[PDB]
Amino acid sequence: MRESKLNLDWELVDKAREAARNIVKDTQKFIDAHTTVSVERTVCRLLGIDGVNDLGVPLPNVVVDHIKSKGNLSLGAATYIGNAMIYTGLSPQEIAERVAKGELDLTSIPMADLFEIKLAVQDIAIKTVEKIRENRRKREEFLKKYGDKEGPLLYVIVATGNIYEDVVQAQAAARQGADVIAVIRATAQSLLDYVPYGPTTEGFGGTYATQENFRIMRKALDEVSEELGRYIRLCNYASGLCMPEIAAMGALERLDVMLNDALYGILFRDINMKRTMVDQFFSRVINGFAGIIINTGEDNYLTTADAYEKAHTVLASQLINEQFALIAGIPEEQMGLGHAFEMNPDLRNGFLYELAQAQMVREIFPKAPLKYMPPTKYMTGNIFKGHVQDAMFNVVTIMTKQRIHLLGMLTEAIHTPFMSDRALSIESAKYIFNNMADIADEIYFKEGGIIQRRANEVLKKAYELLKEIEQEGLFKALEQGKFADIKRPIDGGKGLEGVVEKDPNYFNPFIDLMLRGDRG
Amino acid sequence: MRESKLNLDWELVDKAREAARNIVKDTQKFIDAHTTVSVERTVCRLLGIDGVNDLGVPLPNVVVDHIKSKGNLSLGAATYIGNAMIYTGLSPQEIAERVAKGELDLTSIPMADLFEIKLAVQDIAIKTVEKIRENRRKREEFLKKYGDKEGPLLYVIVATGNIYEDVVQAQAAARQGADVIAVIRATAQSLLDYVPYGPTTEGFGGTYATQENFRIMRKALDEVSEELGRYIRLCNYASGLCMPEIAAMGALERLDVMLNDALYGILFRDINMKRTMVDQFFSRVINGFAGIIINTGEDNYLTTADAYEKAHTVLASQLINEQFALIAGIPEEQMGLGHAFEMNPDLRNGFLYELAQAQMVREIFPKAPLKYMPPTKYMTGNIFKGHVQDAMFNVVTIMTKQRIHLLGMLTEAIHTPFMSDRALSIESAKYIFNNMADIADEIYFKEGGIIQRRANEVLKKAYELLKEIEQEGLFKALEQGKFADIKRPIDGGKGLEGVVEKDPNYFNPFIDLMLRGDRG
Amino acid sequence: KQYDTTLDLTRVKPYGDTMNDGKVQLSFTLPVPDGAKAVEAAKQLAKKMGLENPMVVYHAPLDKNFTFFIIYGSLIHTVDYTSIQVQELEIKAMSMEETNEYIKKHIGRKVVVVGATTGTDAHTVGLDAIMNMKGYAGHYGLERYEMIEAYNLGSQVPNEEFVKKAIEVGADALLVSQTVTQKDAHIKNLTHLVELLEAEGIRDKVLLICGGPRITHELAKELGYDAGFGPGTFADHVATFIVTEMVKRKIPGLKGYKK
Amino acid sequence: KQYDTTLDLTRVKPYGDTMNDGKVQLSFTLPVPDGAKAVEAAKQLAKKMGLENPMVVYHAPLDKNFTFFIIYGSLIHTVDYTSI
Ligand code: B12
Ligand SMILES: Cc1ncc(COP(=O)(O)O)c(/C=N/CCSC[C@H](N)C(=O)O)c1O
Ligand SMILES: C[C@H]1O[C@@H](n2cnc3c(N)ncnc32)[C@H](O)[C@@H]1O
Repeated sequence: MRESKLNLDWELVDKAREAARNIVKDTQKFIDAHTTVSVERTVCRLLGIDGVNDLGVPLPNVVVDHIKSKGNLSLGAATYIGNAMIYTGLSPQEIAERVAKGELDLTSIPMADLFEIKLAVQDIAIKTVEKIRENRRKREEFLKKYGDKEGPLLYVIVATGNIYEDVVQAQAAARQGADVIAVIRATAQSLLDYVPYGPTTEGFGGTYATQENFRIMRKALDEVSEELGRYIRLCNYASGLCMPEIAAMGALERLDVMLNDALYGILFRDINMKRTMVDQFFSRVINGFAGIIINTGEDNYLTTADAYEKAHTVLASQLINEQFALIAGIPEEQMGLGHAFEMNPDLRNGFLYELAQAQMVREIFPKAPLKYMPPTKYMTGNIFKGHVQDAMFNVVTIMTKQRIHLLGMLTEAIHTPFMSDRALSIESAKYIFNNMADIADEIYFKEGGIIQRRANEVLKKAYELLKEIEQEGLFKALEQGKFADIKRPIDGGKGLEGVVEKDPNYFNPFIDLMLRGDRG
Repeated sequence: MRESKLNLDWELVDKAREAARNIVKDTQKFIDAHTTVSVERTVCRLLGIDGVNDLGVPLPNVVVDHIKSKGNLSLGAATYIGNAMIYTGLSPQEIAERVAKGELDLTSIPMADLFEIKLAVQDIAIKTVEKIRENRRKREEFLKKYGDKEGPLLYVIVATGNIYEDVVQAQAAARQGADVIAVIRATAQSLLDYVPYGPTTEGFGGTYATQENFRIMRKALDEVSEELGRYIRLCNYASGLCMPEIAAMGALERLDVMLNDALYGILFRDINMKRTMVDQFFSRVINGFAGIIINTGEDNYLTTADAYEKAHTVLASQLINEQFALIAGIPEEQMGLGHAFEMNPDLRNGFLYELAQAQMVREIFPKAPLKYMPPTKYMTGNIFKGHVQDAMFNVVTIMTKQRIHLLGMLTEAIHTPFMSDRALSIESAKYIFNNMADIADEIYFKEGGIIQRRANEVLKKAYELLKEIEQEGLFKALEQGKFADIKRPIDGGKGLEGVVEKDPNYFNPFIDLMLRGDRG
Repeated sequence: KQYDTTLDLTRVKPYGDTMNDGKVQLSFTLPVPDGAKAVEAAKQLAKKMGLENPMVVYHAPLDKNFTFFIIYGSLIHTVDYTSIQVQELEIKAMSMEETNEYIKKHIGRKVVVVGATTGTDAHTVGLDAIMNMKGYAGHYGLERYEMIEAYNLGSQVPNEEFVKKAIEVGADALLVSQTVTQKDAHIKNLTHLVELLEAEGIRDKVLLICGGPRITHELAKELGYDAGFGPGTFADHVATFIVTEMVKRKIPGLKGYKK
Repeated sequence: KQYDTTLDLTRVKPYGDTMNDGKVQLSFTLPVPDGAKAVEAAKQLAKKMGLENPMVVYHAPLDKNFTFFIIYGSLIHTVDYTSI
């Protein structure tokens, strides 16, 4: 029988897992029969189309807009791109340039037999798949050469808004004990319907997620890894109206982690749920093939709801996300399900409750590289008590073996970190992780104590919520505001105009390649 | 039942306790056959003699010096005082005043029958003993009225040097949350061979231990405790050349806590060993009768030695101090044996070793109000990491159930605490004690783990050290520098001239009254 | 000591452990490599700041060209606590029933409030605390007020949408949520909103309230807003200020008075 | 945000997130009761200490007559690193 410290009810965990599986079946029934414009633009990007036109709009945008307005986008961009390839005989990028300049019209060319179009596109599809596979191989080779950590991976964020100062401070933090570098994205990029072009020296609240920024930061981190002798990871966010596009860009530029969750988009950016689900399927397929670790965002639920009353919502969401990822083909080793140390610091025995919850999460998902994130809601202007709270956060991280550790900052409630705040956070985390290096294997828990009872209570509540959500359906459950206590209409939000219905002859070469190449 | 979290070897603990008992018996053989001038001065003070002469010399000093120079102090100051009382009919204070003025000569008075002298002296000894018992009853009544705490007691220090500023700071700290206030003593008073008279307005590094200062501090703390609705304890230091006198003054003024340890003086102050032992016996008798909690200074060993190598030394010292206290009549509930959290922060698994040692100490002394003290050796100017280290120290305190808790400050290595530093320390201690309140009842330890093996190792090393000390003798071992890597010779140090040998007709009523009082 | 002094409220200076020692703490990074020159530069900077006789208690290198310092020192400057003119944010709040009675007695009609987190900002926790009828730490929001019709437009609201909705619903006061000053886009967004309202000509007919975790009344008045609210604000303060200001300056409002 | 973003060794000033922002931190106690007037006094003291737009992030009572402050703000002053 599975080993546990909380004497968990494993039959209840199995029932909760089955309920989440059936929820995902019901939701995937719809996702299979639809696609969005971002998926088509991602297909265009994968086929080799890139660059910008005179007005500054990317060429994938131009091609997809042309196909949508003049023709039938339910056939997919691959059909028309391949047909133009047969007709003119050029490469997809040249066709996109011709369309942008106005010298060609894809929807007026006679349509060839679909079999020939598939044969025309297959070669470029295979080339792109092989490029992504070679990137995965290179990442594995780096990790094998330098060796991999056994304890938590320190995780810092750089957000100055200038790509080059981001490079400088990312190298500075990597030279310190940082293991994963995340470049928080510019505010109001999730709302855009296009991915900018080129490197950006400007940004409010963060940096724009562009392919050239990815390349620059990857080069910088590779150099620093050669210097330090250990591998420094690169992280970005695949949220927004262009989720699969950023997923593909990261897969091509060899990012090692990626924040891929649709519920965050729906609940905190007000994007339509159908759009986000259909984007999320393809982006997770790409991330699973590329070897990227997908990080979910259940930490954000607690900043809106109550952490003690609505703790089971995080577990239910984690099980649903696990099942989504499994359907997309992602293995457990790439499922960085996230939770946070987010109770009231004035709650008696709050540490025992957080410890019980973290251990329960560590026990239900034994293989996952679970992510633990700092306290944010109850952080005040006292930098010293904030340092103490972060110390307790690290204590819980080391006592219950969390794989990824998002370092909290001395001055969360004030501003984005300075250099010195990050240095102090890294130093404290290293101290606590060295002193209690082997406390997880020593401390056990009283049978029938506060910790075991808390864990079983949260598990039972999560199972009941999962049964409820299964009865209604995921979209209805979101409508009634059960996650984060945010009610979202089914047909509201941004981007519902980008959703389209698949034709009976819809063609997307990459799904089969990325789902069967990884399996055989 | 002897229930243990560390699977201790109770037979080994019993053998170590027996070895400590035998060592203390051997040492006591010598103590019972000698008395010091400080003991005679304490007897004179307890009879009623107090004040100063024209030259500022305290009156007890003048009286004892007179009997020593002109008469034979081996009989005891009580014999001469009683003889003078019978001959002249004056009270002890008037007799001492006459002796100081030169109008009377104790040695010129013919010696009367010892029976009448004993009766006359006991007439006043009974009154003084009754007053001390009244103070004990008063302390218990305050504790019952306000109710007693269940968690650790916060312990802070005030070192302004002026009594009134000390009162202000102590009241402010008690309002902030301190449960015990200790007024650090003026530097270089332990070498002094008298106790000043009256209040002191200036001192270097602390405040003098005088009866008037005790009275003023007690008044201030009583008022603040009535204001706050809980009891604020008062602590002060007895060790020195005038140890028994300060012990008696604290007993008269209703001090709740008192640091009473001979080995500290012997090692870190170069006071002769015989003098300190003889002083300590009577001072501990007085403290035990008065109901004062006596603390021991095993923290000081680690600052001059290595914590990992020399923990058995601390445990053996604690067992010897326990046996000394037991022979002095102090019950287990008044034996505040001390230890410190002084391991290297760069040591891997250091927290596990600290936890194992703390739990072993908590287990070998199940009834003592143990004292846990902060890290001081490995502090620096990084106040933030200092705060983190203090937080870990508090974590250990709460997880092992240490009764008294000497708060550490983030500015330990820089200066004496500001008001804001004390406020921050108290706030952190409160937070950690509230969050992890019932963690002691929950977390167990893995059988055979690191913690259990560390505890057993330290226990066996302490047993071997105690066997060595039993074979050699306490004085020789002190000469060999076994306890703090400091070698003090037997016949060296300050105060050897004050030691005396008891005459066969030596008389001291207070010893009998205070030893037989507790037995009803 | 011979020349120690007592407290003087006209010359208050910091308090480390004595009444007028004036000891201060400060930390900062310097873009220079560690060494004795870095310590001397930090000491000279501290002396120029005002801290006479500084003492660097800590210094370590964050990078090859950056050092982080901690300094304690005795200050020279003194502030006069008796003549301080404070800021204009002093306000006390009436109860909900008192607010309803005041609105009924003086204005005679319901007060309409429109609130949003305009711009690209996404946070809505503070504005939901102020507006949402659930309340915040026991203080019920504006929506609950019987004589107040409060609309919650959410976040990421463009300024044009905000002004258009305010005109459509006949708003008497508008509320704007922002964040700490280290966010520098809040100033530009607030200025743009004020310019939009001035162009529309509705500025004089409505009140303007801007708040956030570190917005202040002085900045709000500098921008041109009618008030500014920071941490610790509750719905009763806002309701009291709106009603009192509306009666004092007799805001006509847009209720049934579309542009 | 600052006009100058390139390091000059004749005018080195504190560093926050950008080169010349000059962000500093400082904590102190004041013998005045906690309140709005105390916050204004702390701000005025910091401003005369040489900090532009000081921003009190914390303020708490230690006793009935003492308040503890934490302040952040840019620094006007610059020091020549070459001439030292
Ligand atoms: C919750 C939170 C979030 C949530 C919000 C969820 C939601 N739907 O509302 C989410 C996940 C969206 C989030 C995201 C981000 N956030 Co945020 N977040 C926080 C957090 C933890 C709490 C803020 C909060 O609302 N506090 C609770 C409320 C009740 O307090 P309040 O704001 O003070 O409100 C009171 C008063 O100010 C006043 N009041 C407030 N508004 C108003 C308005 C009026 C008119 C009036 C009269 C009064 C008033 O009354 C209220 C009740 O007393 C803080 C950290 C912290 N501990 O402060 C960071 C924080 C505010 N966020 C920050 C940032 C940078 C972001 C991002 C923009 C970064 C990015 N990715 O680009 C993102 C993206 C969001 C975006 N697009 O704008 C920074 C801002 C610092 C700065 N730069 O100046 C902070 C400080 C964290 C940090 N240091 O890194 N965040
Ligand atoms: C799941 C997921 N996916 C994508 C994004 C990117 O966001 P976006 O680019 O789409 O706008 C996020 C962002 N989370 C920001 C929280 S940080 C606030 C915190 N309380 C603090 O104190 O700092 C995310 O969680
Ligand atoms: C923005 C990135 O950092 C995380 N993020 C930043 N700080 C916090 C916090 N204290 N609590 C929760 N999430 C946070 C997000 O989950 C994402 O990974």
